[PDB]
Amino acid sequence: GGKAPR
Amino acid sequence: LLDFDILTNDGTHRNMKLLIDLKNIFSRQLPKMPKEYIVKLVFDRHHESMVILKNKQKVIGGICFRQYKPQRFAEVAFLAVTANEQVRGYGTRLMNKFKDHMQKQNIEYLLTYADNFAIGYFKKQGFTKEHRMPQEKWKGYIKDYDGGTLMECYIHPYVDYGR
Repeated sequence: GGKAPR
Repeated sequence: LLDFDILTNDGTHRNMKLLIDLKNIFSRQLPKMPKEYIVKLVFDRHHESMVILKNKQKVIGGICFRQYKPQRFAEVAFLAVTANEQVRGYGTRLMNKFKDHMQKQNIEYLLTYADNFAIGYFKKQGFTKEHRMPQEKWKGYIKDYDGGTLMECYIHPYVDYGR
């Protein structure tokens, strides 16, 4: 996972 | 019209359709999170999803989580509201609805690797970067998200989070 976002 | 529902991978077209639409929102609102990875968790037998619905079928947001009953805590795998519906208080309403349910499920804590870009949202929901629940409870159980920061929230036992 790469919790990056939006 | 805004409703809520708790979905489970029970093999029915009804839940499946809602789950698929929720999964699509997660990958859109989380570009770096591989859709294959999102699918792996959302459709896993141990994960449940609470969604915000408009006209009782249009998914505009949701929260995917895994309840660890013996330890009394819930891992929040994914959380998102569709872009066009963000910043309207839906995320806050979803979390309060989620807290209400956790409270009724006897869950005392919420853990999550909050997105570095959304830590501000979690802080506003009562999450903290400080570990307070015994760590052996979650260590080795929760998934670690690369670009996320471990945050936790204590569920107040008898307060009314919604209804």
